[PDB]
Amino acid sequence: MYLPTFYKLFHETNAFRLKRYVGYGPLLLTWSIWTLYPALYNMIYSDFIPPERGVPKR
Amino acid sequence: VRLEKILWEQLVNVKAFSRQRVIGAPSKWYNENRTEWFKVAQHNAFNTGFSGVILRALEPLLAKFIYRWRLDIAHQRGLTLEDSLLFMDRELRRCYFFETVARQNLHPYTVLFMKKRRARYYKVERGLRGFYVPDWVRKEAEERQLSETVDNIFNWENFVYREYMSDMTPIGRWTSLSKITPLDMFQYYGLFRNEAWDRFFYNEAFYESYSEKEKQEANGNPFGKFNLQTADGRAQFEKEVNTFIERYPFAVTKPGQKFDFTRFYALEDLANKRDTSKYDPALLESVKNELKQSAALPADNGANKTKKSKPILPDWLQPKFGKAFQA
Amino acid sequence: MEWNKGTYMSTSIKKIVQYFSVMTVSFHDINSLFGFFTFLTIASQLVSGTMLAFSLVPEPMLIPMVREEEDVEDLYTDDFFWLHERGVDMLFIFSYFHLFRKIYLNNFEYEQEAAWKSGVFTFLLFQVVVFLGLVLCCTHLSDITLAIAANLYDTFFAGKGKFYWWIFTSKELNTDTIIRLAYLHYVLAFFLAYLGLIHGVDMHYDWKNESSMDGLETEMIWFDEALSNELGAMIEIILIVMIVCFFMYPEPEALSYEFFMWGDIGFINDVRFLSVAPHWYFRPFMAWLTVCPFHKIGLFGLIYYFFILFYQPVIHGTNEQNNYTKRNVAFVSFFINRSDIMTPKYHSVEDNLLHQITFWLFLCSALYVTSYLPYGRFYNRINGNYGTLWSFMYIFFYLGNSFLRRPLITELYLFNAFVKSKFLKK
Amino acid sequence: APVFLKALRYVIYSYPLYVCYLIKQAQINAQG
Amino acid sequence: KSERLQFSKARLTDFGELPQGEIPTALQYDRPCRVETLANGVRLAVEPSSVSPLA
Amino acid sequence: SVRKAFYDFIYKDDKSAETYKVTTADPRTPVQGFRGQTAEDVAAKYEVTKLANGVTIITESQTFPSQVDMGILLDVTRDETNETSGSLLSIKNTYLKTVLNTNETINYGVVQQSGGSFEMEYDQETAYFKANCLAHDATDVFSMVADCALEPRSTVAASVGVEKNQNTHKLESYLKTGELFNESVFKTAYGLKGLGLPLKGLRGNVKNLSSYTLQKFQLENITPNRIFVCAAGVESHQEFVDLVQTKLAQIPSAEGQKTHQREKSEYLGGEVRNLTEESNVTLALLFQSVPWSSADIVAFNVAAALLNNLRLKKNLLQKYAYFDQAEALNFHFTDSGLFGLRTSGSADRAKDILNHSIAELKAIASGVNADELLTAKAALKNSVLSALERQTDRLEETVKNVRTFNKIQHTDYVKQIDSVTADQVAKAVAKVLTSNPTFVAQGSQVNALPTYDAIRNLLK
Ligand SMILES: CCCCCCCCCCCCCCCCCC(=O)OC[C@H](COP(=O)([O-])OCC(O)COP(=O)([O-])OC[C@@H](COC(=O)CCCCCCCCCCCCCCCCC)OC(=O)CCCCCCCCCCCCCCCCC)OC(=O)CCCCCCCCCCCCCCCCC
Ligand SMILES: CCCCCCCCCCCCCCCCCC(=O)OC[C@H](COP(=O)([O-])OCC(O)COP(=O)([O-])OC[C@@H](COC(=O)CCCCCCCCCCCCCCCCC)OC(=O)CCCCCCCCCCCCCCCCC)OC(=O)CCCCCCCCCCCCCCCCC
Ligand SMILES: CCCCCCCCCCCCCCCCCC(=O)OC[C@H](COP(=O)([O-])OCC[N+](C)(C)C)OC(=O)CCCCCCCCCCCCCCCCC
Ligand SMILES: CCCCCCCCCCCCCCCCCC(=O)OC[C@H](COP(=O)([O-])OCC[N+](C)(C)C)OC(=O)CCCCCCCCCCCCCCCCC
Ligand SMILES: CCCCCCCCCCCCCCCCCC(=O)OC[C@H](COP(=O)([O-])OCC[N+](C)(C)C)OC(=O)CCCCCCCCCCCCCCCCC
Ligand SMILES: CCCCCCCCCCCCCCCCCC(=O)OC[C@H](COP(=O)([O-])OCC[N+](C)(C)C)OC(=O)CCCCCCCCCCCCCCCCC
Ligand SMILES: COC1=C(OC)C(=O)C(C/C=C(/C)CC/C=C(/C)CC/C=C(\C)CC/C=C(\C)CC/C=C(\C)CC/C=C(/C)CC/C=C(/C)CCC=C(C)C)=C(C)C1=O
Ligand SMILES: COC1=C(OC)C(=O)C(C/C=C(\C)CC/C=C(\C)CC/C=C(/C)CC/C=C(\C)CC/C=C(/C)CC/C=C(\C)CC/C=C(\C)CCC=C(C)C)=C(C)C1=O
Ligand code: HEM
Ligand code: HEM
Repeated sequence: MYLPTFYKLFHETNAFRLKRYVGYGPLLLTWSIWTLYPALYNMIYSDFIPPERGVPKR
Repeated sequence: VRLEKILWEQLVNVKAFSRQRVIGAPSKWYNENRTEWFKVAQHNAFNTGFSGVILRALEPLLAKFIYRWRLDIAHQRGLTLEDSLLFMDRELRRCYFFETVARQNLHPYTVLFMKKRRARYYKVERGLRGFYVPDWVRKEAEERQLSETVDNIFNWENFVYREYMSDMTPIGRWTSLSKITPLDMFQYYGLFRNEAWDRFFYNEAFYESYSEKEKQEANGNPFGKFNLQTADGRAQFEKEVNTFIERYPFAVTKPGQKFDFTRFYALEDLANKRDTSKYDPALLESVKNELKQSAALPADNGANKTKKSKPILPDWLQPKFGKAFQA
Repeated sequence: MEWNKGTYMSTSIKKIVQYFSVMTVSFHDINSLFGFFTFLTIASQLVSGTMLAFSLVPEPMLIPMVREEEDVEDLYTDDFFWLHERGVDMLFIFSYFHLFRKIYLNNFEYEQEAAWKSGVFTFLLFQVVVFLGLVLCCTHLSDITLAIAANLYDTFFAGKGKFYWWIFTSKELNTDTIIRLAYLHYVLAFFLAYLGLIHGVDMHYDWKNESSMDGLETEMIWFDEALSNELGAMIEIILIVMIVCFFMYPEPEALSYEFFMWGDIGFINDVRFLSVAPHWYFRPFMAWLTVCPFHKIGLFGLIYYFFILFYQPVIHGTNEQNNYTKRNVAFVSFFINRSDIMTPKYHSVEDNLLHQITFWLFLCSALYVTSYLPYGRFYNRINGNYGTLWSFMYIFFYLGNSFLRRPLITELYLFNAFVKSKFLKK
Repeated sequence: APVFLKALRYVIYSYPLYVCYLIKQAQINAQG
Repeated sequence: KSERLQFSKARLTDFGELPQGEIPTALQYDRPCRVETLANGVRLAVEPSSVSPLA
Repeated sequence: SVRKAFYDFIYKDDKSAETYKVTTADPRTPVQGFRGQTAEDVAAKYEVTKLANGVTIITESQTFPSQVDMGILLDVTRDETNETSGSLLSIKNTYLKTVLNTNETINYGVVQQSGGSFEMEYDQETAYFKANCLAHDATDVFSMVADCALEPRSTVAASVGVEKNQNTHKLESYLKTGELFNESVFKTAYGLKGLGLPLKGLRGNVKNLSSYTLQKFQLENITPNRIFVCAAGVESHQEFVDLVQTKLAQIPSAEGQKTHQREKSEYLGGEVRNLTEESNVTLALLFQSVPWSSADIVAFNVAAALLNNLRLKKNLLQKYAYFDQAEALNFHFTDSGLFGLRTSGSADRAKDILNHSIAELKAIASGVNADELLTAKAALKNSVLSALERQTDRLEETVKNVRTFNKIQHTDYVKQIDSVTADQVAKAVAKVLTSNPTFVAQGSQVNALPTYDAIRNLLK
């Protein structure tokens, strides 16, 4: 007979609920990317992909 | 997802490493009595191996700073070690498990006397600090030896295990407190517990336990492996018992008297199959009577009873005396 | 929210008035009154800070001149500022004495959980407010504190995308940063009062002046019998503090720690980095940062200290299994021939001597940590003070490790004595 | 008894010692 | 018979339970049952049980 | 595998999966790649063996492979005293609570996850635990049943039982159940001692059902010679004998030791008349009929069947509109018995109800017709064989027959029923009528009823 420990049942149920809630993480990430897009652009093009070192002749 | 059959379990818990889960007959959670576990662990730590050798050398310091210290403080307070060990002040003051067990099983006096003994001292200490209990109270405190406190402690712990701790099944749980604080909000109970991951089922066989050899060895002679039949063994045993009595004043005898070894040997002979008439018949009768009395649970005589109350309404709440023919 | 069962007390005016008019307090000593002193200092801090707020203009370039000019033209303003500073000092003193007292009594039991954590959270918040307050001084000390806080905040984000800007704009004290931090300071300071009220309501569930369970059932009525004693003990401690400060601090002094507060942001650009030192209450954390030159490890040490301070009842408590929990032991397993160990039971406070020794080692380590500044100019080029490292490591070990608290040796020795006595007497 | 819990206990015990070792190495480096 | 002991637990090879496809031995046997159709369309089914005391 | 994990992560069917094909097949057709063997029933063989200590095991071979049923019977309410009255009720309300080997939670989960059932019941002279489960779970379920039946009651179990007994008493009083009335009937018949002791237990003693009283009751009653173990669906008797040996062999033999024993029962024909301001009046009239050992038990069962199925409905309920419900009660014990009627009707005209019940009861003593006897016998056969068809009930009555008589008599109930004749039933009922009546009345107008002597004269 199958007599799983209630510890295991709680762990599995919480793992499934965490799986369910992780699905909305990308949703909020997309919402915060659509919003504050200028901030994302500054972050992506300030630290990552740093500007080239050069100045105009004038 | 199932915790069993997870990739780690599949790779590790396999017959090759002898890490496979074994399913047997169902058994209760908390299968091991704590008192027995501590007895066996203490025997292994003190009377065996390098740890035993080290701890034997520390007997003087431990006796001075862990036993006589507590005893001196308790005697100053008019108490004994029982008052601090049978029921911890934590349990006595605020503990719902202890409260429920005591209500369901214990007679009120068993804890009322414990509380009143401390009330004696703390009605004076709080009023005026530095209170030293006078000699007359200290005498009744000193009368009881540790040999009865240990019996009470073992009885209580074994009862609690066999009746309550043996009928409990812990489960995965969230924060007990319904507090809005996020730190308390997301407390997770069930993981990081060895018992939670050691066995995923109530049918699993137990993989860690004390061997029968160790359990039987822990019930031998605490002082050491001697032979009370031979004179050489008895001499060493008596020497060790005498030094023990010196180290622990109120453990087995009053701090000014000496232990009666002949009575102890008579008790050992009567208890075990070994027998002989080397002891006086009076000694045997006294030992048997003492053994019977020590194992006798007190009972109520049903005598010297107070009067029960049958209250009645006062006179002013009752009709007047006169009563005439109604018509 | 079905998981949240409810609240212990409904903090309504009617019920609060009834509860405080019917409250009873058991007979106690001064050691168990540091909480009342902390609450009273919080109340005086609220009042004095409200008085100060009407004087402080949140513009950085006017705060020094405004403070200097409004102490003369207005009476009692400098008195309120001094009261605020000394109230912060005494609040830290009382809070830490309360923490030490509650650690001493082994209040990590389950029945103390609600009492303990609600308190620690308050303490945690009490830290944040203090930090914000420092920023309002607009001195070089405030500049350094803000810079360190901004770097710590930016540590979590690996220095990407200026996530700190919403509070620490440019990591410098300017009009925006000062305004935001001042308003947050005021709001959180007033929130501390409610947090303290909640903690005080929670802690009364199981309140004990000493670990030993006195059998007394009669108790004092709080309103005046206990309140008068609390006020009197506050008076006594204040007298002692006044005497100690009067004698330990001569009127004119040489080389004080306030000398780093000379520089005012904006007026003075150059900073004398040779003598950088915060107030004594934040001294231990700056000392830890100097001792641990690694940024991530220092931040982790701070976070671990605070959070392990929060989670004492869980690591060291009964855990609802009634001492049938099994620990993890490194070496004792070989000695006992067992993988795990049942938690020991007999861990009284007044009687046992190991508990007192370990607790006082921890307290003295904390005092030594706050005793001085490591002076990082050459604290590492010169082999650093070994005492500071020892004290920090003992603080880390004492908070979190259960072999220094609830040790197994006492239980094993007591069981050995029990077995020997029972065998002798059968 | 679980391997990972025992490893966590070992890490808890030994990490401060590793921090002390790192600090000592940092001091030796600072000597130059 | 699978083995000597009826109450054996050998087939329970999934943590004390049968695997997904397997079934208890007792359910591997079915009583005889014959179904026939008549000209009128009436369908007669019989599943005899000799040991039973009623019909 | 990877495919199963992927198709489970996204809730989509896996068409190529064999399990999906098996679980989504046409119900009108057989499964593609599976087919079960055909088997034929075999006769039932009974075997009884006594252990060294005194425990006796009954077993029945499997007629057709089905679920294994197991049971423990105890000769232990008749054996309770005033001090420990109601202990059996507490055990029943907490029959799953054990602490020595398995926990209440675990022994409930075993029943739940085994797919079987576990139950307890208790009569005046019997206490039966029965669990039915699958073969592979047989060992665990048997261990659970033995622990529940024979393990001493614990303090926690005692407290839970006290609470549940208080709830049960409140419910019984609130519903005015027929058992509450039968308790008064038994008290009148035999007095507060012995059989008259209520099955639910004295209400004033509920608080005293502590672990000490329960353990004393078990020690003075539960003995190895009073324990029976039964199984049904067992391939081999020896396997179950070994299973029982591993568990019940420890119990030291009680032979040669002072046993509690049972005092012989005494019958008294008292009367009870309760005023309750009830719109309806319930009466019961019972007489000492016969014990199990007698040969008229079949006759009394046939008489009860004739009353309930044919006579009581036709002559009492159908004809008269003030008869709410009439039923014949028939109880047999090792040394005593009680056969009679229980009729509930309108409170007013209770005298008419009493007279009609007496007349109907006396009608059987007057005689029984052939057609009525045949109809009653047919109904009795139908009921008994319906009970016997199910394995659990058949096993239970096998245990009861073995404990009453060393032989098994339930395999030939049809022969005994056929042997009954109208003359025998009439004579048995007529002889029983002469006994001292046991008359119980409840209702609004119980006071305005004939006296006990008047009732006896009417029966005479
Ligand atoms: C001083 C001047 C300024 C005053 C500002 C006042 C607030 C303004 C906004 C809201 C206005 C409407 C108020 C309606 C209240 C209705 C509920 C009520 O009265 O119940 C009694 C309630 C207690 O409820 P309970 O059921 O007993 O739960 C607590 C238990 O004791 C359980 O105890 P425990 O130990 O388990 O928990 C410990 C602690 C642990 O708590 C935490 O750790 C969490 C941190 C605290 C809460 C943070 C909230 C952040 C809100 C940001 C708002 C931004 C501005 C915009 C606002 C407009 C809306 C967006 O728990 C709490 O403190 C939780 C109680 C929260 C109290 C605040 C409730 C109101 C705000 C709710 C959200 C907005 C509602 C708007 C409704 C109207 C529509 C606009 O008591 C109070 O309200 C106490 C008032 C104290 C006032 C002092 C100043 C504090 C101001 C609030 C906190 C600010 C923190 C800093 C924020 C910084 C952001 C950057
Ligand atoms: C635009 C203008 C707007 C208007 C502006 C004006 C506003 C006026 C507000 C009027 C408030 C009326 C309050 C009524 C209650 C007062 C107490 C009472 O019953 O008096 C009888 C009492 C009779 O004498 P007694 O026989 O010796 O009894 C003394 C005991 O107090 C006798 O107490 P006990 O031992 O019998 O028991 C005390 C307590 C048992 O103990 C407790 O439970 C204590 C309370 C526990 C919870 C609270 C903890 C904190 C303590 C209270 C706060 C104290 C600090 C307040 C600070 C305010 C800001 C600075 O039991 C209770 O009485 C329970 C209720 C306590 C009062 C709360 C409920 C009623 C009032 C509030 C109802 C509405 C809800 C509030 C919000 C309303 C918002 C509109 O009268 C006095 O003794 C009065 C003495 C006054 C002179 C001495 C102090 C002078 C100040 C010196 C400092 C320098 C300034 C000089 C003055 C300058 C000019 C002002
Ligand atoms: C509105 C309702 C009422 C609300 C009440 C609210 C209550 C709030 C309670 C909290 C208050 C918080 C502030 C507490 C301040 C405590 C004091 C303090 O900080 O120190 C003050 C000051 C020190 O403050 P300071 O500002 O100089 O501190 C120096 C700066 N630090 C500390 C940072 C280095 O102490 C004193 O100087 C006071 C004592 C003066 C001397 C008098 C004592 C002499 C003792 C020796 C005499 C021996 C004589 C023997 C011979 C006799 C011969 C005749
Ligand atoms: C211990 C303290 C206790 C008391 C205080 C309690 C605090 C409770 C927690 C509050 C958190 C509030 C975070 C607000 C952050 C706003 C700024 C920001 O997002 O980055 C600015 C910065 C803006 O950069 P910037 O380059 O535009 O900055 C301006 C710089 N100048 C002036 C020079 C032009 O964002 C970034 O650079 C990062 C872009 C990230 C893009 C992807 C989205 C990530 C997720 C965003 C989540 C936002 C949630 C907001 C709502 C939160 C509600 C709770
Ligand atoms: C990740 C790690 C993060 C850090 C966490 C670490 C834990 C932090 C816990 C903090 C607890 C703080 C509790 C403070 C309680 C006390 C408050 C207080 O008093 O105010 C602070 C006080 C006041 O500080 P202060 O700054 O105002 O003045 C002291 C000035 N200095 C620093 C120069 C000394 O701080 C202290 O100095 C306290 C310790 C002083 C100890 C001096 C004792 C006498 C020494 C004599 C030496 C030997 C002479 C004779 C030799 C020969 C004979 C043997
Ligand atoms: C940035 C890198 C960070 C790396 C951090 C690594 C930390 C390692 C030490 C702590 C690990 C966690 C301890 C708790 C584990 C759960 C409880 C337990 O003991 O389970 C034992 C159990 C059972 O142990 P058992 O097998 O001994 O029990 C059976 C014993 N018999 C058979 C005798 C009965 O094993 C598991 O199933 C757990 C497997 C490990 C799961 C670990 C998950 C958390 C850590 C990884 C997080 C993700 C990191 C990603 C990094 C990415 C980098 C690019
Ligand atoms: C073990 O048992 C115990 C308890 O049981 C729970 C306890 O409660 C406690 C203590 C716990 C408590 C919560 C009670 C603390 C004890 C006492 C005596 C109270 C301390 C506080 C005070 C004396 C002040 C009381 C103040 C108030 C009620 C008002 C609160 C604030 C309000 C309404 C808003 C304030 C608004 C402001 C703008 C701040 C400025 C206010 C001013 C008056 C100054 C400026 C004014 C203006 C108008 C500009 C102890 C010690 C205990 O032993
Ligand atoms: C993340 O960013 C954020 C922050 O910064 C980081 C924040 O700070 C915050 C929170 C902060 C804020 C929104 C700013 C709030 C600031 C606060 C609370 C600071 C002020 C605190 C105080 C205690 C101020 C107290 C003030 C006083 C006592 C002044 C008293 C003055 C007066 C006039 C009182 C008398 C008058 C009245 C009561 C009005 C009644 C009516 C009259 C008198 C009528 C008179 C007229 C006639 C005709 C009769 C948030 C939410 C945030 O998101
Ligand atoms: C428990 C409550 C409070 C604490 C712990 C606290 C803490 C502090 C601290 C540590 C300082 C800096 C002192 C120094 O550097 O010497 C400070 C300054 C300040 N606080 Fe608070 N504070 C509290 C409440 C308040 C409140 C409620 C307000 C306003 C309503 C306030 C307003 C101010 C102001 C204006 C300053 C700067 C004054 C100046 O620079 O002249 N404080 N606070
Ligand atoms: C500003 C911060 C704090 C305030 C205002 C405060 C307030 C109080 C007060 C008034 C009491 C009652 C008086 C007393 O017990 O001495 C108390 C008790 C208590 N405090 Fe706090 N406290 C604070 C910080 C803390 C901290 C840091 C802790 C623990 C880390 C804590 C834990 C407790 C506990 C457990 C009690 C009850 C003691 C017992 O039951 O015997 N509190 N607190």
